[PDB]
Amino acid sequence: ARKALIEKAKRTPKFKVRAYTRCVRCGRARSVYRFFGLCRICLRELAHKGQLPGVRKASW
Amino acid sequence: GNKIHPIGFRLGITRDWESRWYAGKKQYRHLLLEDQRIRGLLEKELYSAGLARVDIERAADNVAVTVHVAKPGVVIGRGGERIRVLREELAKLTGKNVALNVQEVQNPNLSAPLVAQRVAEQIERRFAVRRAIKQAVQRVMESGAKGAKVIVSGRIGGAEQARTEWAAQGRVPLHTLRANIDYGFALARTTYGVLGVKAYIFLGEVI
Amino acid sequence: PEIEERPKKEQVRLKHELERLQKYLSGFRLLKRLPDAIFVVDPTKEAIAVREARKLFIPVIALADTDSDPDLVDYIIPGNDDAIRSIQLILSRAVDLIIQARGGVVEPSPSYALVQE
RNA sequence: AAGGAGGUAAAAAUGGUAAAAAA
RNA sequence: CGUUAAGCGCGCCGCCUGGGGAGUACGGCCGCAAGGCUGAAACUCAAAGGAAUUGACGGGGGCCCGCACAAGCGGUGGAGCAUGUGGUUUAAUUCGAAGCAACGCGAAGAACCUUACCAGGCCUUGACAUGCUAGGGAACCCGGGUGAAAGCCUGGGGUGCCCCGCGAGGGGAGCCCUAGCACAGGUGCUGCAUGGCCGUCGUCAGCUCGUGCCGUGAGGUGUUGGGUUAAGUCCCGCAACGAGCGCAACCCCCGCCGUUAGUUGCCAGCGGUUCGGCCGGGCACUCUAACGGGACUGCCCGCGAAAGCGGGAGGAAGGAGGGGACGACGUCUGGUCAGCAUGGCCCUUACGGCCUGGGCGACACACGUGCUACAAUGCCCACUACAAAGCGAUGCCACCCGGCAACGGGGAGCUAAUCGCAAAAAGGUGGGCCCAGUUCGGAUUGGGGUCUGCAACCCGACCCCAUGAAGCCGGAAUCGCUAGUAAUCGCGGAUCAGCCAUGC
Repeated sequence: ARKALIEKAKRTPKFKVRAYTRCVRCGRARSVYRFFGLCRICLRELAHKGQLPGVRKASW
Repeated sequence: GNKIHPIGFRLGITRDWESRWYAGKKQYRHLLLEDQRIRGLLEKELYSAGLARVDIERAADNVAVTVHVAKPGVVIGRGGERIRVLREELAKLTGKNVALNVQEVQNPNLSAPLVAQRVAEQIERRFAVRRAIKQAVQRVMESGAKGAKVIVSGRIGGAEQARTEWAAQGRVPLHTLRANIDYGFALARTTYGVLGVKAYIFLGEVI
Repeated sequence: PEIEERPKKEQVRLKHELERLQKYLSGFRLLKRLPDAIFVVDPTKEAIAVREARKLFIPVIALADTDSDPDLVDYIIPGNDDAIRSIQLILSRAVDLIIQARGGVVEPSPSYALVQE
């Protein structure tokens, strides 16, 4: 399932330990860099497309 | 293979952020959340006149949007009864002070997003791919540009083999910086598939 | 003042190319329009030259030694090309001849040193 | 040797992949 | 091809007339035979061809480069443990990726969640949005039965607003209920229908434009030739002269200097001191983090026609200074419909949805990446040392205390260059072991403890004390690495209740 899953956590159930992050610009939990509330592919699509402040195509 | 966004590499002094506002560490998320939502529902509505850039500023209620349209004419509406509803909803789903500002760019055949917009939309209306698109690169270098390239990838005419038909005219120095390039990809949707329209346009040195 | 401005190696290569056009287009930097006829030395090499001229309908004067065909040329000169003194006589004469059409008669000077040494 | 060339030398344990078909 | 004509002309002979049928049938002459000479047709296809151009290709070769080899230092295979994997198996052990280009890879935190897999309970105009018909409820605050939980049957409250009211009433809206409907939804198939996005050949040096010339032309040329470089980098040649994307350069980190600037640093320079930057003071020095300059074979000498090479210096900086992002034209129907969108095919009270359980961790083996090791250049306990970077608000958590500890109770400061994570470790400085399945190595093993979390059986990390296997330095083979690189040693962040992180 997918659609119902985002709704599952979107409404906080019983135990604190049943929440799991969600890429609200793609829709998944795997590798969602919680800082941004974005998955990794959603992350890169945002930063790349210039729609993300503070970043930098880092070159350190 | 890749190419990488010239953009996601032009963020030196050649591409200043689309969204300019500082954020708190915690805050960051919800801010960008509402932000991307703004651009989002804006996209569906204020497309009508070519939505290129979407300049964003935020200080503290400072929700300043500098919508680079293409021609704000039949889009602000008579007396601003259309700018009205949009700023309205903007306020409806932004718990702060909204702004509109229809800053269209002087010239059409510049800033590749709207270039590729018309481009893909020609195929969206089934039209001649190579003919009218070669006419598009044409129009670019017929405006005063320095290098235009339009890659169009996908199911042309159906026929299994999704070619990547490509045209160009004028220098496109993608490894350079000062030179400055504008990149824009339109998301072309054939009634029978999704082909990707993409465009680079060159400008010049010194700047 | 493109001196202190712009990188140094940039200057360097520009100096190289400088002497590209300098060395290679030394005399030629005023050769404007169609140059009437040719003149040209040992008719073979300068018949890659005479080739291009022959196409341009630019009458061929040139100077010839034993090996190279004459007929491709319209105004042919037979004689030696080997030694400096050949073209010394012939050219110097020719030069204060075109300047006989002019004026000056300046002392016939060049060669002579390198003519044998 | 710089080359093109005319005569005499060396040089491969293995295999079957079909095909209607796109620009 | 060209005085040995395939050139210009003349004499004569044989011979040609689509490929295939076929030099075959029949017939005639021929031969000991094998066979020959002669020499057709029906039928059948619309092509068979000659050269010459481009490029892929090649179990041809020549040149070129590279940890390819050599040359050295440490390793995988050998044993135990970790994770990934085949296979194996179960009710389910959920899919994806496959020579290099999959195998500590999606997975950057699978107990239930996650979750797509199974057995079972159950809902289904659906956990989600969208609108209509006809009906009722105001929204909405609580509670009882039941049950593993979702779900299920009821009970207390309840009566905000528009119009017309000191009266009665209905209709209308957010607002929930039920039938019906239009519908949602499906991590079901299809990456051989696709976008996008990575791979990869490969930082390999490659792909071409312009006028001119050569070629009937396709096209070649430029780009094939030599020295040289990391380089299609540069020079020389040269029927070409150049020009663009590639390489480089403009971008960042790192090394030298400067100017702004001084709550980091400091007697460096002064006063005092609880002598501990601790109290005033100061910007010198570190630092911080900004704006430039500085290196180009520029100088000097010997060689080469130059491109370059040798030697020396000036300088923090030599001949591309070290690194990083940077990755063409193109191939490969690579990888991905299980991140997303997505053309189509498809189940629609079931392939949809919830819940509780169970698996993703299973075991007769096999395999890649890995941690530890097998020991005295070592193991062990004590004292002192120098790190850099990245963190921390309902989090960082110094402090006393209880506990040998795991951690717990009271408790400071902290939107941080000022507070804490935090002890860097190896180094060094003392004492123990005395060459041994050893104070080695802890693999595994039992009786107990701490912590998170509803919950720690499957299936959590961590503590204790008793257990203490294999392992004597690994055959075929095979990997890494050219400078602060290898080898060794510690440190943080990501996501995360926790943690299987020996991973990155």
